Formats: sequence, C-alpha cells, structure tokens
Amino acid sequence: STDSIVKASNWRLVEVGRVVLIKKGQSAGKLAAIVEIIDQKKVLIDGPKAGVPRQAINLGQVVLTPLTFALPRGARTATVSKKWAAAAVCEKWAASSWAKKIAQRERRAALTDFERFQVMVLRKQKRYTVKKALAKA
Amino acid sequence: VEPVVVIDGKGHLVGRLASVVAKQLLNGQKIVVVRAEELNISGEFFRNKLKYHDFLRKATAFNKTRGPFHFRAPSRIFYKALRGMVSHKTARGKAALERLKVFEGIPPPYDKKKRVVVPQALRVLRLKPGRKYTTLGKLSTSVGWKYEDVVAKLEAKRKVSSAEYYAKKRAFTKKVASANATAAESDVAKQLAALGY
Amino acid sequence: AESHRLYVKGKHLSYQRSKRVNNPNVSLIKIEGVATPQDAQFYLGKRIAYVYRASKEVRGSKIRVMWGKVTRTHGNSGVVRATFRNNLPAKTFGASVRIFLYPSNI
Amino acid sequence: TKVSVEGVNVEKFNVEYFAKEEIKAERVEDQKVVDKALIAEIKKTPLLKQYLSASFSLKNGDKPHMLKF
Amino acid sequence: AHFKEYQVIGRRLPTESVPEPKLFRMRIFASNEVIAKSRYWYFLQKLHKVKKASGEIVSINQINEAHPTKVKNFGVWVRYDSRSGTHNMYKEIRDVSRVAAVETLYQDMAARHRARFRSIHILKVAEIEKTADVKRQYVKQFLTKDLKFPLPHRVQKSTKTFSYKRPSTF
RNA sequence: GCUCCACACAAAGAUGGAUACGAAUAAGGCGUCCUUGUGGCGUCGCUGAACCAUAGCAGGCUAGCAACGGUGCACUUGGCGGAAAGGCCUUGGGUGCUUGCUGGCGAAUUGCAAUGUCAGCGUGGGGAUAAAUCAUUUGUAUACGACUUAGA
RNA sequence: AGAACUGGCGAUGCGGGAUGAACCGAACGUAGAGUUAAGGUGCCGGAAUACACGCUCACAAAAGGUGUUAGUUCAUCUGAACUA
Repeated sequence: STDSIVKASNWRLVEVGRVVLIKKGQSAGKLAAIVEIIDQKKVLIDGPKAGVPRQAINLGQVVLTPLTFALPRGARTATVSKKWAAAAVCEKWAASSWAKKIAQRERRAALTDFERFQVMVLRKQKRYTVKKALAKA
Repeated sequence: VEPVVVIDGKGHLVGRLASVVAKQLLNGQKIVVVRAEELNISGEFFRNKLKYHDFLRKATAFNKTRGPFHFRAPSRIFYKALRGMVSHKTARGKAALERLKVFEGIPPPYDKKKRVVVPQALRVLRLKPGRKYTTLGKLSTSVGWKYEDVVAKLEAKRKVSSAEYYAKKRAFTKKVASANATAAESDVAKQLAALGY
Repeated sequence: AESHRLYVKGKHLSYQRSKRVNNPNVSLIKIEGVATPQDAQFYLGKRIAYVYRASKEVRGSKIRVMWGKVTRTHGNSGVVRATFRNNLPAKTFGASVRIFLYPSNI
Repeated sequence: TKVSVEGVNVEKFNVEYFAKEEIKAERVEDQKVVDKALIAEIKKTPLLKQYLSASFSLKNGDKPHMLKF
Repeated sequence: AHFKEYQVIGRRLPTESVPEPKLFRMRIFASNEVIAKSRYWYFLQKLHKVKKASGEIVSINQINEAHPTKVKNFGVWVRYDSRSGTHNMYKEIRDVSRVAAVETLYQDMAARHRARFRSIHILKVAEIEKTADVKRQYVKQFLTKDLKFPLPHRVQKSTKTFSYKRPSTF
C-alpha cells in the first residue's frame, strides 16, 4: 500500500529501432523500422525485409506499433535486416491480435460470392449450436 | 445511413457541427441532435459572451416586435447558427429545417437509441490543447436561460438508469462472449476462421 | 429472401450549376458507399432509375420510373453526374435514386 | 465458380430452336435431358446444389465496387 | 516544389581575338532548368558587370544527392532584402539532403521573415561534419543521446462523417 | 361525439436491423487477482469494412433425422418508464414456422431489359347527445366592438 | 488649371468582383460533347473539413508591449543593445 499510485500511461514512443506500420504510400500497410530521428516530424525509416525502401517520412503518413527492438544509431539496410530477423519481429507482429485483424478484413475482402454463401450456412449452424447449448442455465 | 441519426452534441463545437448537420439536411438525412447543453465553442467565455451581447443590442427602432430577437436555451443558439447556413427563404430550406430536431438533454424515446458523433466537429480532436474554449450551457445560462439546474437533475436520473442497463447487458454478454469459446475449435469454427472470419 | 435489392442506393442532389445559372440537363448524384472517384469508375454507365408514386393509377400500377444513365465523375468526393431522359423534377433534391447494376462489364 | 459442362450436349439447339410464332413437349424433353447430366455433375461439390437454389441480393453495407464475384 | 540543384557554367562570350574567358561557375537551386539559367543570369549581372545578351551560358547539371540516406546537418548563409537592403543571415538545418534543407529554408522565409522567391539569394550551404559546431539550440536539441518522445497527442483523421466510437488519442 | 340512408378512399420521398454506460482524451474499457484499492495481473483500440440477421413461387406443396432450441401470432402473468412517459423487459400455455440435417413434386410461354410489385376512410341529408351562439337582461365594461351577471 | 501622348466608356452583351460607368477575364448565330481563362473548393453554392512547413487569438506609420518567434553584432558565464 505504501507503494505509490503514480501510473501509468505507457504509450508508443518514437525511438531508434521501432517498427512502424506505414499507412499510406507505396508501402501502405507494411512494416518498417525507424533508423534514426531527424526532428519533431521527419524521421528516416526502412526495412529491407518487407520491401519498403529507406526514405525520409513525415510522421503523418505512418503509425507507430507496440513492437520495437534494439538497434544502433544510424544503422543501415543490411544491418537493419540482420537485427530484424535477429529480433524475429515478423513472427512477433503476426502473432499479435492487431495483425490478425488486418489479415482478417484483408481476407474477408477476397471472399468469392459462393464462399460467402458457405459462410452464411455455417454461421447459421454454429449460431444454432451456441443458442441450443446456452440458455439451458 | 440510418433512417434517423441521433447525434450527440457533447464535446463538439458549434460552427463545425452546425455546417455538417446542415448539409446533411439538404441531402435529406433526418437528424435529432441531443444534449445541447454540452456543446462547446472556440474562444474563452468572455469573447463569446461579448459577441452574444453585441448581438443583444441589435434591435428595431420603430418597434421591437418584428425586429431582431434573442434566444437562450442552447438548442436555440445552435439552431440559430445552423439556420443561418440553410436557405430558409426558399421552400428548399423550409423543407429542410423541418428535418432537424434539436433538444436539450436526451428526452424519450431517444435515450434508448444509440447516439453517434461527428468526428470532424469534436473539440478534443480539432482544437489544439491548452487553448481556451467555452461550454454552451454556461453561456446560455448567463444570457438568461434558466433551466440548467433541471437538466442536470434529469441526466443524473438517466445516467443512473443508463448505468444499470449497460451493466446487465454487459453481464449477459459475458455468458455469450464466453459461451462461444466452447463452440470454438470445432470443425465449423475452423472453417469460418478459414473463410475469413 | 428478405432483401431483394439488386441496386445500390443513392441520393439526388442538385442540377449541375454555376454559382448562379443552373443547367438542369444533368442531375448530380451521390452514391452510397462510393467515397472516391476510382470507386466511381466502376459505376459509370449503369442505369439509374428514379422511382416514385402517382395517386392516379396509370398503366395499372401507381409506381412510376424515369430511367437514365450515369455519365462521368464529379468532384473528388465521388459525386457522379447522371443524365436522365426527362430531367429530374427539381422537386427532388435529396431524394433516393436507385442505381442498378447493368450494363455489366467487368 | 466454375462447374463441368463437358458431359453435356450443346448443338441440339440454336437461334431457330428459340424462334417462336402452353409448352411444346419437345422443349420440356430437352429440359430434362440437360437436367439429369448437369445436376449429376453439380452433386460433385458441397452445397453448390443449394447455392444455385437461393437467390442473390445485396445486403446492407455491401459495396459492389469492392466486391469480388 | 521539389527542388533540383544545377551546376551552371557560363563561358560568357569571348570578345574579338580574345579566347576562352574565365568560365564562371555557380550552384543554383531551382525547381527546373529555365529558372536556373534565369538566375545564373540574374545574379551574374550583379556579381560583376555583364549583361544577359552580352554573355552566354554553357554547362548545366542536376547534381544529385551525395548519400541520400545519411542524416546530415547543415548551415546556410542567406541574403534577402526587406524592407530595405538585406541582412546576411545564417541558419542550421537538419535534414536528409541538400535539397530538403534548401526547401525547408524557403518555406520558413515565407512563414515569418516575409520575403519572396525573387529576393532570397543562397550564398553558401555547408554540411556540419563533426557535431558540437552546432550552435542553434533547437537543432542540437535532437543531437542528444538516446532520444525519445511520444506522439504529441495523436490526431487521427477519420474519413467518414460518423463515428460511433467517441474516438481517443492513444 | 353516436345512430340511418344515398355514394367516395381503403377491409420533400421506405424495401434487412436507428445496433442505447458514463466520463477523460497528457487517457479509458474489458476479464481477472486479492484486502478493495487512485491497487496487481492480462488484454484491447490504431475503424461500423463492425455486429446481429440472411437459403425456400417475393419465397410453394410435401418425408423424415436429430434438439426442447430459435422464431411468429394471439391469449397472459409481473414489473419498470411521466423529460414528449405510449416504451421495454418479463411469466405462463396453445398456435405456425424452421435453413441445425437429409428428402421428394412445382416453376418455363412474362419468349434477350425497359419498378414490374408486395406503403376502418370522408362525403349530405335524416334521427338523437351535449352544447355554444344570436337574441334579452344586467353592470364591475364599453365608440363600435369586446367583456362580466341572470334568465329551467 | 490646362500641357501632350496613349488607351478604355460613349454604340456592349457573357464569367468573376457579396453590390458598381470605369477592376479581373472574355468577342455574341442555334445546338451537342470536351477543355480552360478570371475567381474559387466550411455551409449558404458547383469544387479537396486536401496534403506540407511554419506564424497568431482580429491613411493614421512615429511609436510603446517584465508580448511572441527568428536572427544581428559585442563579452563573460549567459548577458547587452538591437534587426526582422
């Protein structure tokens, strides 16, 4: 109890070695990481992994992510690659619930009509089971 | 996209919300604004009070009866700044300004319908923080609208009733939201996960 | 089924106009779900049908229609100019216009 | 969504078969002819029987410029 | 616009029985070629007595970036005239190229000091090769060790006219 | 307002669903821990593109397999809602539905598009009920008006 | 005051200028489709509640600001006077 209550508000922080999800550009939904910081707006992003070319960017175009790793000051392409897989951020990312969502609507987009009909009949059955089982107590 | 949107005023501004509500009227989407007291405006309470009074000193010399009027209940201030943006001379506007229904608070039966907001008129987003603003219900109380104390008394009623419902509902959901977990991992669930859900 | 709608819905807005002179040749249409021109490009050319009632039964049914096409995009937000055969009455600005799906070329 | 037509005859009819001037029992006959073989083909796919029974319609929020058929 | 930076070399015309003059060279920063040659005349009239027709122009180049992904620091000497004659100025600019700095400088000159594109004359731009030669505090503000800040109250732009979310910054 | 006869509508823009805490936004939900905290743990958000609902002649007629569901309608208990409450939940039977599963018969000829469907009611003249008015009287009113009494 | 030249109005519509003899474009047969000038794109109203970096809280001319941002030149360990 004598431990203080001051807390917490832990947010995402610009810093070297932070994977950012680029939301508009030729990337448009990929990952990169922050090599190094220019100023309150402009930064320098890249990863050779997901293909994003290394470039300046104005933070408007790009959303941070919970995920980061460790990385030198002003690293380079090859480096950021080696550290990248070294950190296994792709696994980590895709494991998350977030990336599950992006992948989700991505696929729901691709549903062929007939597929979508499958989805109808199934959800009818599954629904019916949950309703059966529930409301018995 | 609903037949009738029930829009919330809390945390919004006037000018921006006003414009939007307007144009949406001219395209024929019915609207019921609610909780007008809660509305906000740029500028400190001073500046706004001054502009309003400087609108209180505009009258007609021969007689006040058909000259500039003055309105108080925030619904009517909002309504004003909105109706200035519709052409109410023509039959277009007059047919629009009938599609708009403003309230103060949340009168029935709009409590029980889902309220929505307008993300481009919100104060929290628009105004830069650390910069003065004004709440409407205050201003309108200081221009003579008397009923503010009642409004609170009514919301402190609704909000209680509200909180009860929202409780039970959530509680109920815990069943279903947990129940689904047993219907998970089954074949059909495996598929519905493979078919994109 | 419950919902037989085969047609996107929409709103009629204005006639094309200058700031002063309107030009009631070509109605301007708002479409539900199209936010952007490259979404429009799909719709250009479908058949819009404005549908309403007449209390005097004409052909044996009181529901009447004007037809027409959808010609070209309008503005960046995805308004789309349509031209009917007999121009829309201007009684209806902001009334629900139906956009069918055919001619169908994909 | 494809199927197999290959086990079905074709040429038995063309524009003239549909030229015109109730039902002509011949027409019915051809109907059953293609009927059998074709349905028997369809039964090779799950639900694809029903999927030709039910109608099609846009549901709410559907955006035919985003759809893939 | 996007700037491009032109090496420019005048031969300005050799007089009778006089060969091959001194081939003046300048680095102009324009948004396209013709603007450059426009300037190179413009300044070169001033920098000593010549005239547009009297002279000539030879070489033109787009000098690309040296190493475009190296974050680099610069300082810049400006000559710009308002209301009266100029005051030669100096700044530092932290960016990813020469062009990006020059641009940002222009936008700034427009944002406060109020002198337009005719008036501004780049004197010299230089990269700061070591650190600690950086005087301006706002620049070396970012030169610290282990630098971190959050999104200053993230402003999301929703693309509809309705949200049901009561959205949050986060 | 009711009853009778004669005769007229019907026995500013729909087509799945308007889908409900509140409060901050330099922060909050949700689950959970334990003493009950201004607590611990997890986690979520970065769109409603969501969620439910959705098959059947515009949605027929018929066979069962499971399961005691879900759903309609009308009877029906009970309680809540007076900010415009006219809304919501709920209990109990019957009635129909079922697509959770598998059946069988029907559709054309509307001929290759030109929605092609599926939002008791006033008239005018009787009979009757209760009025109100003119008129008459009065005077607190008054130019006319208008107003106030009394007249079973 | 009349001095000169040189335009525009007088005989003249059309787009914009919130409105106008002097302003910005623009030559007037009737129509169809396209593209622009000028001016604009919160709503009234057709068109980006676009993107970007910044500044501020709405003829009087010299000014005052223990305003605000950026610079100029002098000297210590930040100061002074100024410029924008």
